[PDB]
Amino acid sequence: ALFVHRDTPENNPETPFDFTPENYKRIEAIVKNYPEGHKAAAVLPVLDLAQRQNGWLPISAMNKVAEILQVPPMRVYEVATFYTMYNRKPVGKYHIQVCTTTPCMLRNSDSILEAIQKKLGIKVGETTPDKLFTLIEVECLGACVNAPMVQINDNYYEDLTPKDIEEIIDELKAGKIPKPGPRSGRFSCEPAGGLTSLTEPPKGPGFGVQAGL
Amino acid sequence: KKTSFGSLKDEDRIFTNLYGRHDWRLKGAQSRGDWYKTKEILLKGPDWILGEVKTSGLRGRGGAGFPTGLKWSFMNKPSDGRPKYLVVNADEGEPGTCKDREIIRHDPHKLVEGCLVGGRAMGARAAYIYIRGEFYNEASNLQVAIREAYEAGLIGKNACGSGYDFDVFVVRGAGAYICGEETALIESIEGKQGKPRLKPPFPADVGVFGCPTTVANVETVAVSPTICRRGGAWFASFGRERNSGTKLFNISGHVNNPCTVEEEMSVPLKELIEKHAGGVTGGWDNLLAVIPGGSSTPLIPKSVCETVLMDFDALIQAQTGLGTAAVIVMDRSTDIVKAIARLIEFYKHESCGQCTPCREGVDWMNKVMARFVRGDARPAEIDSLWEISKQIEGHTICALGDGAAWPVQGLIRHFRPELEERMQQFAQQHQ
Amino acid sequence: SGVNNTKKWKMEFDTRERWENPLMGWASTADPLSNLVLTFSTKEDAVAFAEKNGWSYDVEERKVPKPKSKSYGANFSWNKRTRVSTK
Ligand SMILES: Cc1cc2nc3c(=O)[nH]c(=O)nc-3n(C[C@H](O)[C@H](O)[C@H](O)COP(=O)(O)O)c2cc1C
Ligand code: SF4
Ligand code: FES
Repeated sequence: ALFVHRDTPENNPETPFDFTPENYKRIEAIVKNYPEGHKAAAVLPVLDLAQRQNGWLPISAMNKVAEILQVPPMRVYEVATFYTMYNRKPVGKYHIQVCTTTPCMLRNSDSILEAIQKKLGIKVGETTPDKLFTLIEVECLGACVNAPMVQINDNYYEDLTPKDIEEIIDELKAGKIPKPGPRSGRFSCEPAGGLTSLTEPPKGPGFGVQAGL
Repeated sequence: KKTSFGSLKDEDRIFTNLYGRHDWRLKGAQSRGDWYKTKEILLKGPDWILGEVKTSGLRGRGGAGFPTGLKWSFMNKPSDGRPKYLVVNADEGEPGTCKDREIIRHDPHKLVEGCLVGGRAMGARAAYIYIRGEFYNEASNLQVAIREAYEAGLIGKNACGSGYDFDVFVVRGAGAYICGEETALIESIEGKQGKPRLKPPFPADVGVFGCPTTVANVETVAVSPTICRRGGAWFASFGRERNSGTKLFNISGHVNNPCTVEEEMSVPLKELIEKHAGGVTGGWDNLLAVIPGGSSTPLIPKSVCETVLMDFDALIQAQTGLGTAAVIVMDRSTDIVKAIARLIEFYKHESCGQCTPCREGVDWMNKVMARFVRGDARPAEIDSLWEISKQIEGHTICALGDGAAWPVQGLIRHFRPELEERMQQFAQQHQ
Repeated sequence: SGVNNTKKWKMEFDTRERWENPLMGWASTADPLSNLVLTFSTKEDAVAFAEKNGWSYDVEERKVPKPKSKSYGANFSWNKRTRVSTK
């Protein structure tokens, strides 16, 4: 949790990184989304791309993005250390992120944190010896009505209970892909035990349209 | 006039695929009435569209609640040579708020159509949809929905066949609540730290890439096509005067059935919780406090919750605000000081650090509130914390500073005896 | 940044030899005027005082900071170099 860089044998400007040819084509499309003369707007998406290819951001990757976009390296470092989704240390294969802000706290997200810690034998902020799971607390993930919820890599797992989360870790260790979403009865954000709205057939085109178009 | 509000009907609900029970891709969206007579709306001109939005009484759904037709009309002016843009705020970062998430993934074509309709009103050439980076799957749904519209001629060159060129770009965030702030969002698009800008200049003059920009919430833009189709008067027939239309509500916390639901504005808070959320856990009598509009709004105790309505003007009178309309319910088992202390901890982790009162003050408030949770303080410190919050409020660059102060003030305003009691317990234990 | 010490005119005299005291190394002087500094409201007041006391003098014209054109908006220019890369 430090915001200074000290070169180490596995993280220095000579650490091998470079985009694959497939990613170099994705980068071209990213840059075309912005006006000519404002290529620096691509810093966030291109940095994220480097992390998706590599899993984390060595300083060499930051320099590579700076070189590609012709942006001073410090301006890339500033972005990398501001946004919390960028990993400047290697993380596990599965980055478990437990929301602990108040709405999730009110639904016993602490029990979810306990279940993950007891099952994995690690503490918040640590990685397992096998380097499969890294566990952190995060702020509201925009799924508060489905609390308690966690994010693992790109997926949300919601309305959790200590049992449900323990199963998901079993599925990940075994190599399977657990389907995202609520683990209770419901499918998304509707009230449990039956809809209280949107029960009628949706109205079709042209319904209630004002005269004169 | 109408005197009671609520009991909205499905016939009059804008977001009809709120629960993902129907197809979210273009075929489903069209059958539900999206993209219908979009060409007619575009050929009626910006002044007609802004008038429809002006007459609808729509107010910003992002939190500030600023009237939308007036705000969008700031772009209604001759071009000086720069391009014009509509930035759509899909950051959805306010704790308790998840309404924009359902719109993006289940009704993406309403947002995409809203981008074009609102973009036409402002004369914008494209819309950038800034969606928080943690919504990867929702962002992929939106790009799929955007691809279908491009392939149907509904956007891009000669959009809908109106002779109007409009692009819809999706750009993802990288983890920062402060990038929901309008100007901090713009700096993020430009590839900088998400730090807000001072105003003036206002974004309608100098915005993204230094160009005229309007930042609109996802919900504000997603309802815009329907208001144009069904008319502003239809939308204005809902909710109290100046508090018009249908609102998305998130009821979370200590309810039986936490959910997102669309309900008429000015619905009573009590009715909303009982009707849709199944009521407070342990009975309505087990209610302690409610945060009515997301974490930034001050809480209210059970007594106020009894009769308060859910709209901008009603909640201002209760010394709070509608905010994002995210209702966080706390029953009597809650450690209220701990619950509010966790929100101040959230603002501490989300402050961009740019400006002094929030960079230093919020962290100071967090350190004090942590001691209040344990009672390791003195009663005189309560008035000191109130004064500190007033030194943050109204002195910072952006409204995150105000949003950190208000929860603290709400706790002190309604639960001061609880704070003093905890200090009494701590003092007598170490006595 | 404070400018409160640039309000008044000063008259000082030419610096003369200081040497090290053999016993202690302190700074010795034989110039009785080494610490004499007078304050005047205007340049004319200072010159008049110097003339009547018989001192030759040099007058240096007051330096006033140039008036600058500041604009927060320029930091985000669409097409100018004043666009800042960081805040
Ligand atoms: C700290 C902070 C976070 C914000 N987050 C969001 C957000 O996630 N979504 C949003 O629409 N508005 C957010 N806002 C409000 C925006 O600054 C802005 O008022 C709003 O996006 C304008 O859109 P509207 O007029 O349609 O409501 C936030 C404001 C602050 C101060
Ligand atoms: S109030 Fe906080 S988040 Fe807003 S600009 Fe100041 S330091 Fe940044
Ligand atoms: S409080 Fe956890 S998702 Fe919002």
